[PDB]
Amino acid sequence: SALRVGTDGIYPPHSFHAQDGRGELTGFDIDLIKEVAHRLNLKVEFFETAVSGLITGLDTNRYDVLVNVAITPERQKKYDFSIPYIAHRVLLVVRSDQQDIRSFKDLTDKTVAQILGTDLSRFAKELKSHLVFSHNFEQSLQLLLSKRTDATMIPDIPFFNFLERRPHDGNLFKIADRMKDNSAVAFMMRKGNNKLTRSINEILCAIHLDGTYKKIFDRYFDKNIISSVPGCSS
Amino acid sequence: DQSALRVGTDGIYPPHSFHAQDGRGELTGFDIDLIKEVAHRLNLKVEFFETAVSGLITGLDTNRYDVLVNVAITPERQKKYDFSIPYIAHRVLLVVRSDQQDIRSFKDLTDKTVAQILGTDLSRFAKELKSHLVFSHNFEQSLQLLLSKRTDATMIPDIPFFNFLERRPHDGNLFKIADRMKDNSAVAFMMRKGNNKLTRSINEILCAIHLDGTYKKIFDRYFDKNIISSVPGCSS
Ligand SMILES: C[N@+]12CC[C@H](CC1)[C@H](OC(=O)C(O)(c1ccccc1)c1ccccc1)C2
Ligand SMILES: C[N@+]12CC[C@H](CC1)[C@H](OC(=O)C(O)(c1ccccc1)c1ccccc1)C2
Repeated sequence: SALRVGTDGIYPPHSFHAQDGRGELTGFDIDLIKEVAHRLNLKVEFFETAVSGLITGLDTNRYDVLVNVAITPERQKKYDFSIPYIAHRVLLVVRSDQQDIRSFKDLTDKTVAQILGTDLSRFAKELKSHLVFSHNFEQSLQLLLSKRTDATMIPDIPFFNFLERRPHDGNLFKIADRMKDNSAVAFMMRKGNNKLTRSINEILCAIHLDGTYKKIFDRYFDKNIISSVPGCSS
Repeated sequence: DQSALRVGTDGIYPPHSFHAQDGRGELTGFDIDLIKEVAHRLNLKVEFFETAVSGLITGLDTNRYDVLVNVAITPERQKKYDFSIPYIAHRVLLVVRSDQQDIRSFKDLTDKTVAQILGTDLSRFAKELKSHLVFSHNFEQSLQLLLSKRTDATMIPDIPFFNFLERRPHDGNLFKIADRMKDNSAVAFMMRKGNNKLTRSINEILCAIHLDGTYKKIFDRYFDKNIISSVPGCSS
């Protein structure tokens, strides 16, 4: 019957509410999982939760799938993932006037804005940055803009979304560094949920093959900036 | 390396899987080096079984081995087998002789003679296009059938075709690419359905191999990163 999906509806263009937060859930990952669910003959139900609680919610069995999850070996050990459906690259973003920060290594004893309970937040911790925890990507950039923090590490997808939405507020940023590799992103389910995993994968390959994915992708991304994943065949 | 990972392969397909010293030595290739690598990190030793392409799936089905390499992900295969996270991607090309005029797309292959390997999806696609098939033993023979005018076309992934130009460059000018699939294709290891633990393990190890530079090393050993596409990395 239902596909229970955990998400946080304040992260454009992944997952957000239409009409400036007033309307239904929308976004790339939302449109895709809605699509997956329709083909599997399921009604989708979304549960809204802060990012810091999303994995906790999946562990607690409040829902069955998470969207927009970076594949890591730690997570691979402990959860099931679909085939990757997108890829992002991590950027170090500073204000355009910033001088002292040129690499990830320079973040030590700088104030950095990150989201509580994320890998980037943990990376910031290991670097011995001074963390300021923001509720989302919009607030990270806003903290940076108003000089409350000196840097943020942010995937390319939300950062470019921000420049698209607020362009004349965009040239106030510079990219100081980027990870050498881009990162596979997939749906995450609990381990030992193999049937649902195979099903999503089946359907994702169908969505590659019939042009639906290109439509959902073009709806949200500039294929000149945002990387995708290899297709499926027949 | 005191318990075995049984791998089915055909060792006449450079640069995926082939024998060193012009076919006379140990099994080698991108897919071979990667699965060997996977197996060492899993504390297994690898055992390879060589089989003609037409028989590989049957061997996995009858339990003579546990994994096939270089397998394109298809929804039919997804329905019936387990796959790892994609570790490479190829693109299908239509290759013709450089002088060829009448072939501009896949659709033009109807009633053309085409060279393909028996028991491949491209062979079945050739069938459906109402082409006249000449069955070759491998990619080298497909290109050779084309070269000597026994066939008019072959459909070949980019990876072996470019390997061929690397090995025999002075023969490069005899071929042209008439068309390519609009999408590239994910390629993975294929296991039998039901062994989820081995699947997760390979995936774990592949992501580790992304992260420590080993994948870059194996890839650069075999491919031109300006021609051949790869898959996104992992994070941590
Ligand atoms: C590097 N890292 C590590 C943890 C996480 C995945 C990748 C994080 O990114 C995120 O903020 C989420 O992907 C997210 C983003 C928008 C909407 C919903 C969720 C997320 C966070 C924690 C758990 C799952 C997803 C940055
Ligand atoms: C695009 N496509 C579709 C059908 C098939 C899988 C991928 C074919 O490629 C192959 O010849 C094999 O991948 C192969 C190649 C070299 C060494 C070992 C195996 C293969 C053939 C049959 C069954 C599994 C793999 C081309």
